[PDB]
Amino acid sequence: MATETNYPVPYRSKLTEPFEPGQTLIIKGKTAEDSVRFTINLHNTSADFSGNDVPLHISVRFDEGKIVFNTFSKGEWGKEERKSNPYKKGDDIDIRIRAHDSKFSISVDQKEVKEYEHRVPLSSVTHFSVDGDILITYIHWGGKYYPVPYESGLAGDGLAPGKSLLIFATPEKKGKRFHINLLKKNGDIALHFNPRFDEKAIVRNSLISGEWGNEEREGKNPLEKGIGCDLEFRNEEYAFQIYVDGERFATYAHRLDPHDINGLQIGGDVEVTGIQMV
Ligand SMILES: CC(=O)N[C@@H]1[C@@H](O)[C@H](O[C@@H]2O[C@H](CO)[C@H](O)[C@H](O)[C@H]2O)[C@@H](CO)O[C@H]1O
Repeated sequence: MATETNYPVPYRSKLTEPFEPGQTLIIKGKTAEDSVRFTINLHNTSADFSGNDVPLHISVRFDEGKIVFNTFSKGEWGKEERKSNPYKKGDDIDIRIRAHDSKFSISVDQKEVKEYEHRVPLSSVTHFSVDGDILITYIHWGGKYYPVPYESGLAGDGLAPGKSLLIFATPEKKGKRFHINLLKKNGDIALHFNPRFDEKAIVRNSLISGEWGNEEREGKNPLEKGIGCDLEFRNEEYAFQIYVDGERFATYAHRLDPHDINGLQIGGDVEVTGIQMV
């Protein structure tokens, strides 16, 4: 045991509403040199009956060196399904579970590793728990099926200074490029974020009164076809701080007065699984 703060195990959370197709559950944490295993469960129960059905049990085992999936229903477990555990005792873990109408899609380190077909109703999932040799650093459930091209207004204050736009996406395995535009009311694009795999660069520019600006590239593309990524756009005093998978990828000096950035567009060869203003 080391440090508590938030998300101490055993962690138990009652969902506000049913886990529905299109939603994702993200669990990040750290393990220790002596961690043996930890579990993640999507379980039934109305309030806290404890002992009901378990519509997806995930066991990450360091001893066995495998990630094991199973279901518990009507008082009994089914046959386990296994995949290799890419993690060594220690080092951080990143597990993501996305619900679909016929299965759960599980990713480890943002890489799809398992398609678990529903064995019992997904609607039975009313709670999720995490326990074992793990220190939880981040837990989030939400998202939906975002259609792309995508377009929407941003809150009432939009991407204002001191705030950040968080986007969870996966560039398509056979995609060439995709883009994310942060714009103003008149249609000017404050920031154009455009990953181009066929050019091995991410282009950043601004569209002002119908004309494209300079264009800032270079900085080694941190994205990869078919792998999930967490993109963060932090609106700061002098520039947008662009983070990719937790690391600052670049800075982009404001060319348009910040403030009043309440427009978002996403297009190209990409799948979007979550968008949030933090
Ligand atoms: C469909 C569309 O308008 N796409 C444009 C991109 O073509 C454009 O890329 C730049 O294009 C110019 C020529 O017009 C030149 O080739 C640059 O090297 C290239 O980066 C991009 C940036 O202006 O804006 C998109 O909207």
